[PDB]
Amino acid sequence: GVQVETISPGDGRTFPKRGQTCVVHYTGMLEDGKKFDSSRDRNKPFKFTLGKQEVIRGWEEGVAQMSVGQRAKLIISSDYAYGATGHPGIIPPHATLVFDVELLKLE
Amino acid sequence: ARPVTSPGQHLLAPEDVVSCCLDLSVPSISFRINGCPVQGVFESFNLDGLFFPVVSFSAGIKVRFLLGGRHGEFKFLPPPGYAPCHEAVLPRERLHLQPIKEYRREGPRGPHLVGPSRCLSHLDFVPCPVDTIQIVLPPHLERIREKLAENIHELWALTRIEQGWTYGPVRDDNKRLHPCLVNFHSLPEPERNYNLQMSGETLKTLLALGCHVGMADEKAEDNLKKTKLPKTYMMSNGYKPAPLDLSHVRLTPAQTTLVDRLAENGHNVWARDRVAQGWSYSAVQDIPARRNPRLVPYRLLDEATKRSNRDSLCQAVRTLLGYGYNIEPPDQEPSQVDSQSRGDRARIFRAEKSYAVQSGRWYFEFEAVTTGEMRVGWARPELRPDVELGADDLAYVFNGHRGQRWHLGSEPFGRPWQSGDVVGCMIDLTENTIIFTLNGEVLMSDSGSETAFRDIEIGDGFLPVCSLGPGQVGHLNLGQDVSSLRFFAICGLQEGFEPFAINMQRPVTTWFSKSLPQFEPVPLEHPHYEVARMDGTVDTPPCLRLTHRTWGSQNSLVEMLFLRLSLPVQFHQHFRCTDNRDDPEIILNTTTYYYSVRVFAGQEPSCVWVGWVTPDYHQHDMSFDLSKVRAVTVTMGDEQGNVHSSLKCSNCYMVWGGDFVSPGQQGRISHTDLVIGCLVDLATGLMTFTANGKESNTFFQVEPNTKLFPAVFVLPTHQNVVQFELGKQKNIMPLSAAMFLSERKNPAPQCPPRLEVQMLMPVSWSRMPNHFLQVDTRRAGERLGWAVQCQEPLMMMALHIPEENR
Amino acid sequence: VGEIFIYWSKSHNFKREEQNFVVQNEINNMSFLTYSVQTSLIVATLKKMLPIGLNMCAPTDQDLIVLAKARYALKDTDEEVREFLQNNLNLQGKVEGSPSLRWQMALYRGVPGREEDADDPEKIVRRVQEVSAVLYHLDQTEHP
Amino acid sequence: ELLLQTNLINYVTSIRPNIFVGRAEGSTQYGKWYFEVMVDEVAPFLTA
Ligand SMILES: Nc1ncnc2c1ncn2[C@@H]1O[C@H](COP(=O)(O)OP(=O)(O)OP(=O)(O)O)[C@@H](O)[C@H]1O
Repeated sequence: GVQVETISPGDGRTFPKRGQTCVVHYTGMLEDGKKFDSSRDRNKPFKFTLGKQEVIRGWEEGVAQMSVGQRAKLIISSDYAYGATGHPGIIPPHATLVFDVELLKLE
Repeated sequence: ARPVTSPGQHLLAPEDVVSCCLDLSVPSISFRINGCPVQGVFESFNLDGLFFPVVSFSAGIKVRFLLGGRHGEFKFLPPPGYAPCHEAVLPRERLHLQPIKEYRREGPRGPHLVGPSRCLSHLDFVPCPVDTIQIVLPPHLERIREKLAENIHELWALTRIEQGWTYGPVRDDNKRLHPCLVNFHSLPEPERNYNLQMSGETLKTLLALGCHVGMADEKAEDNLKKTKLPKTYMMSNGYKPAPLDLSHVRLTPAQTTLVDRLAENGHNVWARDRVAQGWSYSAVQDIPARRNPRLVPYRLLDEATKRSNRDSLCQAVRTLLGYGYNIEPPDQEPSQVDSQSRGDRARIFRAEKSYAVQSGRWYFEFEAVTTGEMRVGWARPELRPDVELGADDLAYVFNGHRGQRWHLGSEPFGRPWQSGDVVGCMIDLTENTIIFTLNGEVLMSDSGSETAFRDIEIGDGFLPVCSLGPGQVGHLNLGQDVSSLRFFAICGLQEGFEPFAINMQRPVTTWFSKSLPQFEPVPLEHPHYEVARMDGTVDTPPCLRLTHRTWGSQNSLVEMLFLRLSLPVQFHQHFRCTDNRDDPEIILNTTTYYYSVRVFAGQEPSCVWVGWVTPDYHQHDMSFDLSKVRAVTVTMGDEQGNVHSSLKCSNCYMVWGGDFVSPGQQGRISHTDLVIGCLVDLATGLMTFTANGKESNTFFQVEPNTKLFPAVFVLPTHQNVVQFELGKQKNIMPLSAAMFLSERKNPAPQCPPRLEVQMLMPVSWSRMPNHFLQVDTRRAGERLGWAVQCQEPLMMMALHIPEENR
Repeated sequence: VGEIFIYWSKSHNFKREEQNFVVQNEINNMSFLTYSVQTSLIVATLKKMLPIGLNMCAPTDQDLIVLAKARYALKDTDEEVREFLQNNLNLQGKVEGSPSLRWQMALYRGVPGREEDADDPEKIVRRVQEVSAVLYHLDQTEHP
Repeated sequence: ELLLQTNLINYVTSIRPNIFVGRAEGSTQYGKWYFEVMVDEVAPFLTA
């Protein structure tokens, strides 16, 4: 499962719905605090369509649980992120992922 | 970082007001966000120092300190009993915002290098007057004592009318009228008693001081001519101050010095009495609240009050001197403060090693903004950070405080500098000489030679170097902007010296000696300590034994030694929910690991601490004991109290070897080794200890993902000090199994080459950044407070050592 | 002062008389400064005034200074050295050649008056000759 | 955990008022203190 913890409030009403393209800025860390990904390092917001199984399940649920303009911490368990296989060379097997996501806009 | 609940939680954002409350009695630190309580507190933390408000930030922020009074009006009422922070500013200071532990600053002509800052201690606010009760006044002294109590009031009253004070039936600030203004008998007896006790006390104080008073002439004392009183001088009551008058008496520099000592003791006695009654210090007086602007130890008092007290005491000292009683300032006993360790106190700044020059004629300048302990000159690339500059063969420097040239010792040379003076340092690697100029004039030794040093072996080259003592400021100009040099043209240009950084397109990078203790491998050639790696035998595990090379002999070094092992054990991310041969299943499924320390017979167990440290232990405490260990409890509760969690955090988990010394054996050097075993359960966070098999009562609980290094703190008392034994117990794994992944299931004890003993070193070389955050601090107003601003971003590429979390 | 020092170096009776006088009168040269060639007041005063002389010559003339020292070592006269400087006044050090001369010339031109001078070749052939002679004789005096 | 890791990080600095309070047996200093900080501007992601 994915746990969502607000960091900064959003608008409070506009939530993503299936088929919409969420634009986000995120920083990913392993549970022990090691950074492994960040869209701000590439200076380009990450766009993904909700409901097309493009991102991990934890992301699919957590970002849907957020509102436009909101920043939140997502804690995702292994079964929701990558499971036993992991991401070879990036994420170890059975790893819990902590993300710092910000939903910039909806399109 | 521990999440803490509050209404509408959010990362600090514009228009947020954070209220911080510190209660030193518990002790406890609590917060409020926009007036709502933050459901979490710090408590039970160390109190061996002074606390200050602090804000830390990166670029892109603008905040304001609100301290109450005229220094920022609070948006919320302080909780009952808490005092505005502005009241804590000391008498001889002015409130302002400042950086912390800065080694560098901006200045009119460029960056200023700054030495360590002298700080106060929480014990500097404890008045410590000399004992004056066992003292018994001499009979002749007692005769003047009665006169002293009342006559002092007389001079006061004359000064009080001079202040415009007139007796007030009722005291009034507008009136400037004092109820306590009247005759000594007229004055209330309890207040009068404090006056009489004080006059006797001054005589006892002198006896404690050791100055000796006996009357050369009794007749001279009998002759008194107290000054008369004018009618305007007389108080509304009509009492006239009649201080006795003594124009003839004179002082001596020792006698004046003895009167300054007398004024200190009097004030300290008064301060101790008021503290006992329950008063405290406050920048703004509050009589109903028992807060006084003068309730500090005499040392921290402002100059005006010091002068007033000294005036009163010197008047009183003179009256005794004129009576005929002889005052002889007590002999002065040599004393040394040694506030800190000199080898690690002065901050050394050197150029980066890659700039070392091996030929040519080079010149640079050093302007002394202050006039204290500062050294400047040339150093070899292998200069050490924990040795005074020029105390060994690795640096040739000039000390302008008194005038000295330092290289393998001190010799007189040159003259002392003054504020603003520029010292020019020249190295000539063709003649192998070093020259120093002061404001363009070549400094000369006593023999008249114009070279401070000569016949210098080039070796690996030389770097510009300087050393600033506590509270010193210098300006190092290496000559990138040849126009900025102030005396290069006057002396050095024609002689053919080039500014050190003449054709460098970038400023020269500098390193400084950082006084943050760090663990480093024990040097293979350390003159006093030696580590031996013992292989495991048929009955002994692998060991790392420490021996004191120069024990017993002269020049032996005996001081606290902090040792750890180079590799940590890491607790699991998730903790478990809620013959004498090993049993295979048990030993293959256990999560408990073990290691022991053997303290050899002759090594005092009372001088040994065994246990673990975290990556952030940095205490080089020469008087270490378990009470000095950093600790703090973080307590998170519900919105109506109801504590939900209470976590204790520390960086040192150890047991004292003295806890295992039998009372009978106590006081006698034992003839048996003491083996202390440490057990850690990496899946539950529990840490336990045993002493010679018996389980001890000490136990610790840590959190998941914690990193612990095996550690031993010892004050050597023998040639064989201690021995890390990396063995195992029955059904318990050795440390190698926890440290190395490939050995996770190997129960055979091991000590691979990576595992070694490291000791705590007090100073290290650290690279100064080329650029620094530009912080603007000002006073926004009497209501807005003190503004802090930082807008320009600054980033660095960090290199992280994983096992050391650094 | 440089002319007096040149006479002192050239003559040998001068050195003998100076050494005698100092030894006989027990005059401590160190007393004035704060028996030996280093202690000789004649050379000490020249070495203390030398910077004022080196200040006369612009850095571009350092090459001509080396050249003039080279002939004077060939034992030529003042008129000779002046003539060679006058003729091959085109062997002056160039600025673009090395950066060192760049900052040296920066300082020199920054100093007022120095920028206005060094514009008449007679000035150069004179100053280089004088300073080169003094440096030559200083070199011999310091050398064994 | 074996190779040295790298990353770009922000420089951080600290600022304090010259206010120092502590406790000791027989000290002349009060025990309870209070202050506030108001945040005017904060750029959450001035850098990465
Ligand atoms: N800060 C102090 N340091 C030393 N002695 C003090 C101090 N304050 C008071 N005393 C002692 O108490 C006496 C007070 O007598 P005095 O009539 O001059 O003062 P007062 O008008 O009653 O003022 P106060 O309110 O300060 O006690 C002083 O003469 C001195 O003996």
